Amino acid sequence: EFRPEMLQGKKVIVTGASKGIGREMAYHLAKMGAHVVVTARSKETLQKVVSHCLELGAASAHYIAGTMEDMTFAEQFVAQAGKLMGGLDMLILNHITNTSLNLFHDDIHHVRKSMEVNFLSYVVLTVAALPMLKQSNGSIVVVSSLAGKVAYPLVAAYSASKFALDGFFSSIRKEYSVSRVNVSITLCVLGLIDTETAMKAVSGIVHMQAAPKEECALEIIKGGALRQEEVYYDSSRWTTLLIRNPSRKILEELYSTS
Amino acid sequence: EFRPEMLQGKKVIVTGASKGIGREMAYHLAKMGAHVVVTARSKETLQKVVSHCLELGAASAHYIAGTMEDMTFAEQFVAQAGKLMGGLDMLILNHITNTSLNLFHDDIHHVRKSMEVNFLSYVVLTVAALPMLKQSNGSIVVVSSLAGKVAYPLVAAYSASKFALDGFFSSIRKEYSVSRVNVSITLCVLGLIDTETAMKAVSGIVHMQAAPKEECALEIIKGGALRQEEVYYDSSRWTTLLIRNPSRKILEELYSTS
Ligand SMILES: NC(=O)c1ccc[n+]([C@@H]2O[C@H](COP(=O)([O-])OP(=O)(O)OC[C@H]3O[C@@H](n4cnc5c(N)ncnc54)[C@H](OP(=O)(O)O)[C@@H]3O)[C@@H](O)[C@H]2O)c1
Ligand SMILES: NC(=O)c1ccc[n+]([C@@H]2O[C@H](COP(=O)([O-])OP(=O)(O)OC[C@H]3O[C@@H](n4cnc5c(N)ncnc54)[C@H](OP(=O)(O)O)[C@@H]3O)[C@@H](O)[C@H]2O)c1
Ligand SMILES: CCc1nc([C@H]2CCCO2)c(C(=O)N[C@@H]2[C@@H]3C[C@@H]4C[C@H]2C[C@@](O)(C4)C3)s1
Ligand SMILES: CCc1nc([C@H]2CCCO2)c(C(=O)N[C@@H]2[C@@H]3C[C@@H]4C[C@H]2C[C@@](O)(C4)C3)s1
Repeated sequence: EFRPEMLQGKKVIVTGASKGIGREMAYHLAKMGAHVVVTARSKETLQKVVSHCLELGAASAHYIAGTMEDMTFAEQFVAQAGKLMGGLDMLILNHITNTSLNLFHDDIHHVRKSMEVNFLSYVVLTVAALPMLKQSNGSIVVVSSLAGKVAYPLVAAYSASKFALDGFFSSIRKEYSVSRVNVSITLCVLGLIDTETAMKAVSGIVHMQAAPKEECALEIIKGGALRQEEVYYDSSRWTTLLIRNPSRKILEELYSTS
Repeated sequence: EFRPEMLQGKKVIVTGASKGIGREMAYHLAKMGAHVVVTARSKETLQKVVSHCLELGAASAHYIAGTMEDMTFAEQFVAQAGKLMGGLDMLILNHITNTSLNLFHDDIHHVRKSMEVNFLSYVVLTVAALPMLKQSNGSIVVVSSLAGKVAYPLVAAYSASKFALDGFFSSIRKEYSVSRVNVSITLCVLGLIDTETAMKAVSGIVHMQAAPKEECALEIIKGGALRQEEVYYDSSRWTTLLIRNPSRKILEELYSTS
């Protein structure tokens, strides 16, 4: 029941939108006629994305350059982006810190930096965005991974940050449901996707089929527009059948009902 | 299968061992004739734990006081504990930052502090302990929560840190399966426990049956001794059945190739 018209004139933020899945989401939103504000560290790459977004038919497109390692940048970013659009309908949280497939050695540094960038910056962005999202009865879209639901070797710091996202965002979704805050939260569980980053990282190490980044970007936007609690997107139909955790839903509902 | 004799003469670190579950674990290990090193911030409270451990029959008992907000203290603590005992067989990670039941609003200070103390310091402690645990084919015991596997309101920052523990420690367990490091990792999934902190925190907010802290503590040591991947301890039989995620283990084992 998704309709591309669900996004026309909507005010959307997309993080990590200079390349990969983030860039594909900005292009999709542009084609749907949304107002977009994209962010990443590369000002030059973001300018090119914003230009193609206006070409594609966006109601408006702007960018704000900076690092999500900086919590002051994150807080101010949401305010600046909201002031540029005159509100906020959907917050798409998609950036991560650069990571590789390697065994955990003595890297507290990569663990701390992955936690600050992949998890804490998302919380700061939410807190900053929530007054406008409350006014619009908007949506928060949190891009995660299969490695955020299940254990795989070579991605320990990454997995920790992605598991932290589920814990945080699913707990506040329960709070919003009980306090009657009509701000939806969509957690996106993605399998391996064919971005230049993933294809380089995975070469000669992993032998899995990667899914198309364009289709993946559209499935995230659909999830958010339909206010779905979770989106599952993987190349395998077998993997997609096993990802759902019905016991967790019963365990949550047992507490919820009583 | 378990025998208390499995802990006799074992060299064990217990963090957050001045009260609650941590103190009860130190007491059980002491009765079992283990060597124990306890930590927490209160030197006066730890002294009383050390005294009673000797009275109970510990092979040796020592305390080191400090805050796990200090990563330098965490590193130095393991090294000092190791010297005190002449090695290390088991590392029990149990401390958390002080937490109360509250709806999340704008407390990034509590989010960051929960991630630093409940998750980051566990990693730091693990890195510092790994050479000794590798040499003794030791064990890492990670105290988590049902809120570290499932979503509940009033504990967002807390849940994120416990979910982060699962992601990190379960990913490293898969890595030890490839490098064949003989260090076991036990994640303990606990329901509400009758500790003084929890009874005061739930008062007038939540109505749930708490399980006993003495049996909780023993159940944790037993899972550590038997090198189990997960320990489940909850007052309900239904919830104990539902905490297992068999789709996750299929998804993980189906990946365990290449
Ligand atoms: N591709 C996959 O296989 C896969 C699988 C599962 C989940 N996912 C998830 O999908 C999302 C995007 O993945 P992707 O492959 O499309 O990534 P990507 O192509 O490498 O893009 C990452 C984006 O984040 C930005 N970024 C990097 N460091 C940053 C920082 N410190 N501050 C702010 N922004 C930063 C990058 O731009 P700058 O370098 O200019 O800052 C870029 O715009 C991530 O959350 C990822 O975990 C991907
Ligand atoms: N009780 C429950 O219902 C329950 C349920 C599920 C899971 N758990 C888990 O079980 C574990 C123990 O819980 P508990 O209820 O027994 O806790 P507790 O009685 O409140 O004890 C917490 C311990 O951590 C220490 N601590 C606090 N802050 C610290 C810091 N900054 N640095 C170092 N140490 C610190 C405390 O002593 P000082 O204040 O002197 O430092 C104390 O020794 C935790 O991991 C908790 O998440 C408990
Ligand atoms: C199929 C299940 C998944 N495994 C991985 C993991 C486990 C094995 C391979 O990837 C996933 C994942 O999220 N990979 C990301 C890609 C590849 C790597 C690691 C992570 C972040 C990246 O930037 C680099 C994009 S999803
Ligand atoms: C059985 C499901 C659980 N709910 C909670 C949650 C949801 C409602 C009650 O606690 C659990 C939990 O881990 N509680 C802890 C107690 C009570 C509070 C919060 C947390 C940390 C404490 O120090 C204070 C001990 S386990």
